[PDB]
Order: sequence, then C-alpha cells, then structure tokens
Amino acid sequence: CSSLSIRTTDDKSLFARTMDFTMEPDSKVIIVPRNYGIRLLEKENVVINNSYAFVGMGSTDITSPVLYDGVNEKGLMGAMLYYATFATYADEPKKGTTGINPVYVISQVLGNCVTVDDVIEKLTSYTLLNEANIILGFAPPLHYTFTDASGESIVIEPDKTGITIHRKTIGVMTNSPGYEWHQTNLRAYIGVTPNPPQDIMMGDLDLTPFGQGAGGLGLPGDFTPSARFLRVAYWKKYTEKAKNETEGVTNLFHILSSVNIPKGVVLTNEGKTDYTIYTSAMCAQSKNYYFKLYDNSRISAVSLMAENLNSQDLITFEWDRKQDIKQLNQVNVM
Amino acid sequence: CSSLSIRTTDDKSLFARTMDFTMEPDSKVIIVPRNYGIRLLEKENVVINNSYAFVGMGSTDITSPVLYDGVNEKGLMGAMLYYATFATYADEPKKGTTGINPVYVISQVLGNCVTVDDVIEKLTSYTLLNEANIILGFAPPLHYTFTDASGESIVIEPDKTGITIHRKTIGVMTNSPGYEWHQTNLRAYIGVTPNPPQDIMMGDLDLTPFGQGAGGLGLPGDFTPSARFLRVAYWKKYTEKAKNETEGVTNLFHILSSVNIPKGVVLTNEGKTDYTIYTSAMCAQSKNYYFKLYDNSRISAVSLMAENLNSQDLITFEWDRKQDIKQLNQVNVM
Amino acid sequence: CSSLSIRTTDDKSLFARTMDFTMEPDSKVIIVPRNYGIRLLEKENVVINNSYAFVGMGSTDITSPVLYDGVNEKGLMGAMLYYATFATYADEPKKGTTGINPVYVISQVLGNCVTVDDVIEKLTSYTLLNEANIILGFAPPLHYTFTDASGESIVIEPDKTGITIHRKTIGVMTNSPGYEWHQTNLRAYIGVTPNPPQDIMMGDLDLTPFGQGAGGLGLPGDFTPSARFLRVAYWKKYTEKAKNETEGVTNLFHILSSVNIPKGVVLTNEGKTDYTIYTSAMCAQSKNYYFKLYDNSRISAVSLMAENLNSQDLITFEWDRKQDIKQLNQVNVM
Amino acid sequence: CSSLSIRTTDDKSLFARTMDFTMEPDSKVIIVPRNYGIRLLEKENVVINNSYAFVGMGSTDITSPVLYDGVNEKGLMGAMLYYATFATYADEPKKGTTGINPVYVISQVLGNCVTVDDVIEKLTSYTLLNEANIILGFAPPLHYTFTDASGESIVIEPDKTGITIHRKTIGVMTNSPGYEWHQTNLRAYIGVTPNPPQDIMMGDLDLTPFGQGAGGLGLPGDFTPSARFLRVAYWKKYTEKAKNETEGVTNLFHILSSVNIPKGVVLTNEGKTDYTIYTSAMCAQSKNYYFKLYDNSRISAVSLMAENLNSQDLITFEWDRKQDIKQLNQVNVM
Repeated sequence: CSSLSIRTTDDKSLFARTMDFTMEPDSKVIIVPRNYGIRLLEKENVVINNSYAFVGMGSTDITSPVLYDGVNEKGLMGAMLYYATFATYADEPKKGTTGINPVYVISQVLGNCVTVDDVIEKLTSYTLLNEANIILGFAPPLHYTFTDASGESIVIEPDKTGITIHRKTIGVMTNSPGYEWHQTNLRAYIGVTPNPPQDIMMGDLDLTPFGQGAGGLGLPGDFTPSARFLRVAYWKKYTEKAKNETEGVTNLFHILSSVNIPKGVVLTNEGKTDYTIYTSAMCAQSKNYYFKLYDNSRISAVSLMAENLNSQDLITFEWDRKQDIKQLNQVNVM
Repeated sequence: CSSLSIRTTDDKSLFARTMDFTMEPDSKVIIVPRNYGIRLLEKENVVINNSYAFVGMGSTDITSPVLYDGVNEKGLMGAMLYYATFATYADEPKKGTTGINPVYVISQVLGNCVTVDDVIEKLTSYTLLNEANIILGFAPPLHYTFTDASGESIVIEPDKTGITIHRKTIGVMTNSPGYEWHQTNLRAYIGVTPNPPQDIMMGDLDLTPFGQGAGGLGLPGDFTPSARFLRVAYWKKYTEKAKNETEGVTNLFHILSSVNIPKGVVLTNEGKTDYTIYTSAMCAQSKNYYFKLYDNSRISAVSLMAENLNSQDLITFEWDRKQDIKQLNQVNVM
Repeated sequence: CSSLSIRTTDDKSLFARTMDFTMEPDSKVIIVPRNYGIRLLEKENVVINNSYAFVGMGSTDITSPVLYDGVNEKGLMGAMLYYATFATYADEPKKGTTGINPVYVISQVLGNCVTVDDVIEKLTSYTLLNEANIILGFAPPLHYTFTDASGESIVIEPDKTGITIHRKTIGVMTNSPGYEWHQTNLRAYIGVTPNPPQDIMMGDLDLTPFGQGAGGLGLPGDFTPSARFLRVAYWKKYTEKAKNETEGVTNLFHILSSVNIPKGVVLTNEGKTDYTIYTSAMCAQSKNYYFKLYDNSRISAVSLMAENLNSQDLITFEWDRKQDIKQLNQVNVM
Repeated sequence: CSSLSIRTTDDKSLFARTMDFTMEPDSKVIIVPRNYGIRLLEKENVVINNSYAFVGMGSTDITSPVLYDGVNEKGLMGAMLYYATFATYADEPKKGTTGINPVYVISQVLGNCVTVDDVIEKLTSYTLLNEANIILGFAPPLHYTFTDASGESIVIEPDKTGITIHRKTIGVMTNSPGYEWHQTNLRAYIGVTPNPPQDIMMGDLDLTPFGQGAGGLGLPGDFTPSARFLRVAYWKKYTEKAKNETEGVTNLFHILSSVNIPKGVVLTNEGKTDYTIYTSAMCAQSKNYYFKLYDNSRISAVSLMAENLNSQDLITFEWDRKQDIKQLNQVNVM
C-alpha cells in the first residue's frame, strides 16, 4: 500500500492511501458511532468504549469493526499499512499495559484521539500482541500512520527493538523498511525534478531530449515499497498545491496513480497477484470520506457528520464494483 | 502522449491514449457524419468527401474538424501523437500526390479507410506539408498509429528520409524517437517481470525483498517518451487479459495510469506544465468512445452508431471538467 | 567488448578496447610485416599481399594472422567487436566482389588502408561470407570500428539489409545493437553530468546528497552492451583531455575500467563466465601498441616501427599472465 | 572512497580501499615501528607508546604519522573513510575518557590492537573531538572499518547520537550514510545477478538480450556512495574466490575498478574534481602492503616484516607517479 497527506490552500488537511493486496476480504465503508465500543483483543472480551464517531474503509467480519483507514469527528486521520519482515509483536503485554491486536489499532485510535500526540500517548498503555484473526489466519505485519486536523503527521512502527515513533514526518508512507530508511533514501534522488536537462554535445553531435520529462531520470518505475515511496514523495513535492478539498482529492488520486498496480503486474512467490483493490482520501476538517475501487474510477463520497453519531448501530456503505460509465448518448453498455 | 491497443477474450479490439500537453485548446468529443467533407489543406479549399462516419476527441476551431484520435463505423481506430525532433514535412507535395496538413490526417484516414492496409494505401497519394494552423501557430511534429477491427496495428512516421511505415507492431506508441528504436529498446528490459527475485546471502547475511514488486527492478519511473514506452509495453504484457469490452476500457486506463502526468511534475524549458489533459479508449466492434479528463475520473461514453450518420451537421459532446463524485449520503460538496 | 578513441592535446590519436570473452584462444601481440600476405577466405588459397606493416593483438592459429585490433605503419587503427543477433553474412559473394571471412577483415584492412575512406572504399569489392573457422567452430557475429591518424572514426556493420556504414561518429563502440541505436540512446542520458544536484526541501526537511557523485543519477551500472556504451561515452566526454600519449593510454584505461568485467559477474546461458581477458591501447602517430591483461595490471608496450617491416616472418610477443608486482623491499611473493 | 575485504581459499584475509579526494596531500607508504609513539591530540603533547609495528598509506605532515589504512604485525587491518554530513565529534572528552583527533584513530588502533574486539574495547576510553589539522584546515568527517586476521570486520561510526558499532558486517564500506542504511539497501537489489533473463515474447515479437550482462539490470552506474556500496558488495559476492594472496590482490583491484573515478567525471560544488588518487590492498597474515596510484597501474609492494620493527625512525616509501610501462621492444617512451 502507499499513502500520503497534503495541505490545501483552504487550510484543509487530507490523507490518502492505496490498498494493495492479493485478496479482497469483504470490506465496505463503515461509520462507527460514538460509544459503540471496540474490542482490544479478539480472544478477550474487554470492550473499550469509543468517545468519537469515525468513518473509513474496514471489515465487519470479526467482533469489533476493523478499520483500514479513516477520519474522526475530531479530524484525526490514519491508516494501517503492511510492514513485512519488520513488524514485531510480543506474546504478552509489557508490565502494566494491556495487549491490543494489531488489527484493532486504527479503530481504537480513531475512536479515542484528537491529535498526533494523543495517539502517541494512548499507545503507551498498550502492547501489540501476536494475536491472529480468522480473516488472514495470522496477525498481519503492520506499521501505522496518522494525520491531525493541523496537518501534523506521525509514523508508528512496531520494530524488533520496540515501538519506534516518528514525529512530524514528510507525510508519505508505503511499506517496509522503516520510516527513517525511506526518509534517508530521498536524499539519493534529490536530482529527480520537473525540469529538463540542458542540451550537451559529444564532439560535433548535438544531444537533446526525446521530448519532455527528462528531469525525472533516476526515479524507479517498479512497484517495490521503496520505489513507491520515492514516487509518492517526489510527485507529492512537485504536483500543484490543492486550492480546495475537491482539488485535494483529485490531486491525491493523481499522485497515487503512479503507484497503482494493475492486476497481473505483481505476483507473490505463491503466484498470487498483488493489486490496488481500492484508493481512498479523507479530509480532516469536513470529515468526508472518498473512495474509488479497482473496477470503478468514479469517486464516491460518504459524509460522517451527516449521520447520527449516537446511533446504536454501525452505518455501512457497500462497494459498487461496476464501472460507472456516464452515457452521453445511448451507449450499448457492453 | 502514450497509446496502446489490446484484444479482449470476446474478440473485441480496443485502442487507448493519453493526451499530454501544456495547454487545452477547446476540444470536445465530435461525431463526423458521412459525407460531411474534410479539407486537405487549410490554405486550399479542396474538400474530400468522407465515406464514413466517425467519433473521437478533436477540435472544431479550424475549417474541417480536427481529430486527435477516434473510431470509425467500420472499426478503424487511430490517433495523432507528438514526434518532436523527428517529424519532417515537405514544402510542396511530391510529384503526383496532393498535400495534406499533418493535423488533418486522422480525420481523413478515419473518414475513408477500413483496414491498416487501406491507411497505408491512402497515404501514397498524399504528401504531408509544413502548413501551420491558427491554434498552435505552427505545424506540430507528429507520428500516427492505427488499429483495425482485426487488431492489426501500424505506425506511420514522417521521417527526415520520408514516410516510414511499421507493419503489425506491438500496439504501443508514445512519442520520439522512431518506432524501431523503442521496439529494440524493449530488449534491454526483458528481465522486468511480475515475479520476485530469489533470496540470496552475503556471507551470513540473509537478503530478502522489502515486500512485493522487485521483479520490476530496472523499469524507469520518469515521464520521458522512452520511459513511457517501456511502461505501457511491459504493463500491457503483464496485466490480465480483458474478458470483455468494459474490462478492456478499465484495464486500458490502468495501464495508462502508470504514464499519467500530474500537473507540475513535468515542466518545459518555457516553464509550462506538461500534463495529462485527458485519457480515452475506443472499441472497434462497438464503435463506442470512452473518456476521462484530468479533473474528472468518471468515464463518459458516446456511441457513434446511436446517432444519424447521415446528419448534415457535426454531433458534439462537451467536457464536464468537474469531479463527478457520487454522494452515498449527504456529502457537503466542497 | 568496449572501445573508444581519444585525441590528445599533442595532436595524437589513440584508440582503445577491452576484449570480453568466455575463453582465451592463444593470442599474443603480433607484428605483420609488409608483403607477408593475408588470406581472404580460409577455404580458398587466394592470398592478398599486404602493402603495410601492422601491430596488434591476434591469433596465429589459422592460415593467415587473425588480428583483433591494431595499428598500421600509416596510423590507421581498428578492432573487431561482437555484434550478436545483428551481424549477417552472405553465402556467396555479391556479383563482382570477392568473399572475405569476417575474421580476416581487420588484418586485410590494416595491411592495406590509410584513411577511414580507404577502408570504406576497400570493402566495396568484398562480400563478408558465412565461413567458419576452427577456433570458434563458426563465423562470429562481428561489427568493425576504425580510426584514422586524423582522429576520424567510422563504424561498419554487416546488417540484415547489407553493410551499414557510419561516418564520423562519436568514437565509441561496444556490441549490439547498431551504431545508430546507441547514438540515439545517448540523448536519454544527457542529464548524467559531473555536477551535483542542488539541495531541495520537503516541507521542513533539508535533503542533501550522501556525498559527491550524484550528477550521474541515471547511468546504468550493469555490463550489458548498451549500458557499457553509455558509460564509455559519458566518461569519455567528462574525463580530462590527455595532454600527451602516456596520459592518453592511462586515461583510456581509466574510462574502460568502468566497463571491466571481473570473472564470475557475467555468465552466459551456458554458464560460462564472460570477462575482460585483456585491455589494449594504440597510438596512430607513434604506432605504439599497449596492453594489460586480466592477471597483470602492468601495461606492456611494443613499438611497430622498431622492427624490420620487411621481415619475412611474423614478429610475436607473448603474454605474461603473472601479476607484475614491484617489490619495494623484500616482499614474500605469495 | 570504497573498501572491502575478502577471504582467500588459502585462509588469508585481505582488505582493500580506494582513496577518492579532490587533492593529493603528500602521502607515501609509511612503516611505523614499535614504540615509536603516537599523539592523541595535535594540540596536546600526550604521546601514547605503540606496542605494534604497522605499515600503510599516510601522511607525515603533522606531529605523529597519520595513517589512512594499513596492516599490523598482528594482522589487524583498517582504514579511515569520509562520512560527510553524518560524522559528529564532541568538544571535550566525555567524563573519564581522553580526547582523540579523528585523524589519529587508525594509527592508534593499528599500533595497539589485535582483534576487532580489541578495537571496540580500546575506543571506550577515548572521545573523538573536533580538533582540526593544518592539512585540511578542519576535522574531516570520517567513519572507520577494521578487519582481523580471522576475517571478522567491524564498522565504527561517530554519529550524532554517539559512536555506533557494527559487528561482523558484510566487509564492505564506502561513505555516507550509516552502515545499517547501506546494508538494508542491499535488499532492494537482490535481483542483480550474473545470469541472463529468460527470453520473452510480445505478441509475435521475440525479445532477447543485446548480448551478455542483463542479469545486472538495476545496478546503478553512478559514483555516489550508495551506488558505490552496491557495486562493491554485489561484485564482491559474484567475482570468483581468490585462491591465494596474489589472486586476492588482483581480484580486490578488479572489484574496486567498478568504483574507480576518472579525473573529470565527478566535480564538487566548488568545481574541484573528486578522483581515485590511489588503490591499496593489505594481507593480514603476510603483513604485505600493496598499492597502485592514478598515474601508474603497476602494483607496488612493501613487506612490513622485512624491516626492523624496533627501528627508532619511520621507514617510508615514496610514490612513483609515472606509468610503469614495460617495453617489450624499443618503444619510444612518449
């Protein structure tokens, strides 16, 4: 998966992510209303009551709602991303703390924090444990990213040596390795710019670019996590500032399109295709949730604040996996 | 610009392209009805009567309709793409032939040919001339690509040494240099595949990939024409076969998303941003035209065959440059 | 193999090449004296008498001396390099011409031409034929490069469509594909320069290079022919001008060291290691021949003009495959 | 600078490095005899008496001999390399320790340690201080590498957060960033191998490599520290094992030839050329020191054990900057 956040000229903060997996567990957009309550562990019945209502993409297949990404009524934004080979979970909670299933971090954090600091604070009383879940059959290796209404972003990584916290980062996050490795990697590519190389000569031969684009020489085009990090960061740097929230959603989806994996281009060892199942964007100030999926490029929006945040039940929105083509005249839908 | 064509499992042929420019001349989807008549030169009043009706993206700003890409009522598909530094036009027609403005080639070819061979034949009686047009102020450097209802693709390049014709090619085409250069370039990148490298050791150190995606090590991620060529070709090779025309349109748009330029990431010497203004797909057998634009990811369709092909007038469809977000609940449209 | 030619500030022309093969046929530096006579075909006994004496690296394993590279008494320089998949030879000579084994072109050219034009001229009366030789068991796919005392360089390629001649080229040549393909490829890499990228920022993050070298971002480091072409050309462009012939030899060996293959880093499909068996340099005005080999980094020189160019016999110099370490004190030679 | 160590099949350990700088301070090979005594600080007169004799490349321009690299009479090998932007030194020694000039670490370590553990131990009583020297005018940013007679290698980095120690590493070291960053970077390149990609097809087009070499697709050919790290590591992995010490010296120099910078190809911001001034190799068991310099490819050897290790004075060997060409016949030395 890939992810980044931007700031509009409107003083709006937006966060966006791609979901790249080999299978599509039933997911839908879920609204979790205040005081719905969320499990901490799937094999323990302790339920923490959630102070805030929140909206995002998740699963309803286990006891409490599982959120992949989402926005708060308070403006906090966040998402779970894979962190293969690096994510390390303990067997029992560290002394004092309570254990938490890695898969419930977003729902817990979104239901209860306002700022990035709130998030850092809330996690000191928890210990991520190696508890599996019946959807994947194991506890997925994950790292986490959160963005405030203010635009401050953090990265929390459950490393071998313990939780590593990254404060006020560049607002870009994909997969392994660790945030510091990626941020140091940016330095080797500072020469990837929007501008063309000057023409040169080789003896009497005039050498000029094939057309436009040659400032990017060096950016990798493959779909590895590191390559995707570079592409989201550099294109985040250079694409124009969003003037408002709508420009923001469409700019965010443009940047992520450079890291959008078509089915069949990436296969696992297992031979499974790793592709971009969906792409979402969130706005902290409006609390709106936007998304497009593999089979439908039409963006769909759900407003959190439009619902009753004290409803007893979860308010869900199903995916429309058909391509929403608009017919200008009578097309033959085929 | 970038362009490719695929074959569905349905026996359907589709062609798609991106339009990358620094400015948006008024363009709309235009239907040109049979016997509408098309100029050959803008400074001469000879009008060739077109046998076939056709639909595509173009301009109505000069005497006859200018088409950028399009489909026929016969199934022929084609498009004009830039060919900077390579395109060469004569001053006067070669002996016997009539001169043609390079900007009118698609309209003429689409109004009158059925097969790729018809196209090759029709051009032997013409000479592309250096006639400017009032939209750009000059005659743009261009090369052309055409795809039959059968799926056979050709490339026509107005080179220094004359028209170069490429028969039954891989069905990919971006910008300069010449088709043969890019097709040879593919060979250097045959190791870019979907599958992960085996793990290795360095003494006692175990080395394994950061996650998925490493088979692509080597593919360039910049927006140069050569880089874009490679990306469209390799991803055309590895994304899954379209099972029908709709999968075909969405698969085409996925492949091209790897060569979609966000505003600001490519600047000319002039400092102008070169970006993907629109993206279109065509189906030879259905004669349907699909498109999305920069500011709207919702695909829109026009059917050629749904209109009266003997209308006297042009049937046009305007662009909707607003992001067509579908509201699932009452979003606040902002 | 890789090859290039430079011009000193002394008005000296030098040519150098690496020999990359999977096996070392007995080769030695050979002096061919005037009027020694060279076969044209190995299965025909016609012997062309050679007007000029010449020196270079070759084999004495077949009827006439086979030269891989070399200099004349006239200052003409040249070498045979592999051109796999591209080199095409006829079965019978074209009408009029006499057939020539591709393996005897350098000996013939060096024994009889003075300028690059003489070379182009002399080849019009010959047809390269598919005649094998008992060393390789087949006729190797080859292309040729020649450099005048003036410093004018050409490239002769026996293509499918016939001999292709490249006049006054950039003075670089490796393997396939064709000279024009590589010369065009230079244009995609004009941004590879000696100078560092300007520092940039990402929000509040200062991004700066790891150290020196970043102007080269984009140059490929692998040992493919195309990559080696780029490396020799770009490093030829930016390494300092040779002030004299000795600087020339060492500058030439420095440039080629970036395309020097250590045993084990490149294997064929056969699993054979492709490595740099030797590296040579020639000076047109002095007619000196320099060489180093895999196992000895000490450069060895032979002067052509120092021998009797009317000798009846070949004057040969054997390879010293031991590393010629100079002992400053009593080292223990182990 | 670049550096690596290998193990022969002879049970010999060898270490080698390139010296890449913009200027050549007078350097020569220096033998430091036992009990010669080495300063710790240049502005303090405390002299630590050195237990062991050692040989390497260094400067005699300040109070005590400055060594860049070298071997012991005990078999310990090591070198100083730049670590720009990362190296951090204190103003005053930490409580208990004595201050040491970063430029004297090799001399001190080589004169007093046997194993990599001895090295780690010895440094716990010192604090690297920001003391300049009259040669550069400042305290150069450096990191250190050491290799035992056993073949165990470590990396010591004076980081912002304190000395960072890397135990039993892969035996490769160039410049910034930190050792762990480079070791993680290896993982993105595990697909760079000696073996050719399988041939593929694009429709009916057969696609095959230009020749040999395509398994390396992905390796960068630029001279940045990161790119040089990769090249030394991957080529260290795949070049054949040294069967004895001489093969070891020549294999070492072959691997480092991929990271050998010709004058003119890298320029600083200042416009100064950063080039490979010299290249050296050391063998732990024989205590032999080997070197070649920019202008002479002939390897020169000094044996430590051949001198009197109790001499009162330094035993020095000057550089021969002329290219040591061996004349096979009477060449004209020009």
